[PDB]
Amino acid sequence: LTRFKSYTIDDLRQKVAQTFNPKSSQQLTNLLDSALECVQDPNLVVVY
Amino acid sequence: VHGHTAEAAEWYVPPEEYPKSGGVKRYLIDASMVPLSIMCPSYDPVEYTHPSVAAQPVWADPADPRKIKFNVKDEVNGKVVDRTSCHPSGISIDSNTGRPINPWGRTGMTGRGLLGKWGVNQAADTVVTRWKRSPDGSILERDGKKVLEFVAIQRQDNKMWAIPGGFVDNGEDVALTSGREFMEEALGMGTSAESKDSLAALFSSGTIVARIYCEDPRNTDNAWVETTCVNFHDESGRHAARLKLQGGDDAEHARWMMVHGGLNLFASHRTLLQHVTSALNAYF
Amino acid sequence: ISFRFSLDQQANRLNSAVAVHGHTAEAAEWYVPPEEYPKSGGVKRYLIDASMVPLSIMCPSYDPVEYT
Ligand SMILES: Nc1ncnc2c1ncn2[C@@H]1O[C@H](COP(=O)(O)OP(=O)(O)OC[C@H]2O[C@@H](O)[C@H](O)[C@@H]2O)[C@@H](O)[C@H]1O
Ligand SMILES: [Mg+2]
Ligand SMILES: [Mg+2]
Ligand SMILES: [Mg+2]
Repeated sequence: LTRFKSYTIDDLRQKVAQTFNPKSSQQLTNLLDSALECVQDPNLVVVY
Repeated sequence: VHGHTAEAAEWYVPPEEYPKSGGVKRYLIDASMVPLSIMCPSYDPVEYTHPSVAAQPVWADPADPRKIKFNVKDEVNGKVVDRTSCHPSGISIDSNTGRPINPWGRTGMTGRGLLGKWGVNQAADTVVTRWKRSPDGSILERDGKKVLEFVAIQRQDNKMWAIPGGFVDNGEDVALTSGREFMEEALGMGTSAESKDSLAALFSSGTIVARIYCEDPRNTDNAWVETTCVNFHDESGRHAARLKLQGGDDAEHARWMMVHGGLNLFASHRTLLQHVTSALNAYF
Repeated sequence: ISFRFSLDQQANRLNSAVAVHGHTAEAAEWYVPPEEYPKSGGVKRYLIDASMVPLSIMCPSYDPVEYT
């Protein structure tokens, strides 16, 4: 869709560092890689 | 705004535990002592070779580095090898033992290790790309640029994702090497008569993206991997839709993935993704 | 959908088909005519292979017929 075309890596990284506060680069990297690893199959995630 | 913040001088430092070495630890060094342009008088690296490389297989060089001509194409067992680097200064050889020295900086470990060949391990990488399209058919666009999908395999060594590619065979060119690595690792052929013809029509157009030193953990001071990246772009997407991905040989699972700036891959493959999104003018 | 697809379509080379097909040559497809000449009443010309077609190849056993 048109509204999601401004979605970026860095606002998602600021969202993960907003809600989790990992206090490390590697833990934020592992949580961002886990959150991008969950959404890799498009059939398996249904967003309501 | 930030202050005295340096965006540069981020040299690659390998981890001190070597992979699959059984707890063998290399010499821990700082990032300023990584390149050989810096002095580092207290740098005492260890010398380690793997016991699979010490049993002398068919894909490995012998254990004496004497009478081996580097920076030129050499004939080993009647087979052509490249044996040259992409460095501008070139590969240097230590005259005390005959072993070469890596021009891209010291890694804190000597010998060959898990790498079979002395000097430059020449690798070829296969990046097969298609456009990320909708179910309606429109190409997906993020941040004012188009969005690419690429085939990624999962390695059996480190249990994490990488691009398809591998080391060069003796007596073979890079177009045979990248095609055999994409057939064995990504496609799983070996270990169709129309899908193979569509795969040959996909493989008929291949452009060289980059030729860069790998940031691998397996690189020692006398053995280092330099690779060449071949891109196979399907602009129509009809050839990429007929490829059935199945993991084989040195790969566990192979699937399509979306390229982005926060990718977590093996070694320096994000630089190759930045080069192929610079070449095909896509999102990064 | 046609306007969106039209704006989507408006927007060191190497060949690696050796490793998939094998020893397959895309070139050397020289034209060979059929041995029956058209409207000749059953007159047959000399049958030759595709490698003996050009005159850069030698072909010592090539004995063509002469027909007007
Ligand atoms: N020069 C070599 N060095 C080490 N191992 C080798 C070599 N040549 C053959 N081998 C053996 O063959 C296998 C290598 O598989 P490849 O597909 O050739 O390479 P792979 O390790 O799967 O991929 C390496 C890829 O990672 C990147 O660093 C680099 O770009 C390269 O393309 C290993 O099991 C190893 O035992
Ligand atoms: Mg291999
Ligand atoms: Mg492999
Ligand atoms: Mg392999």
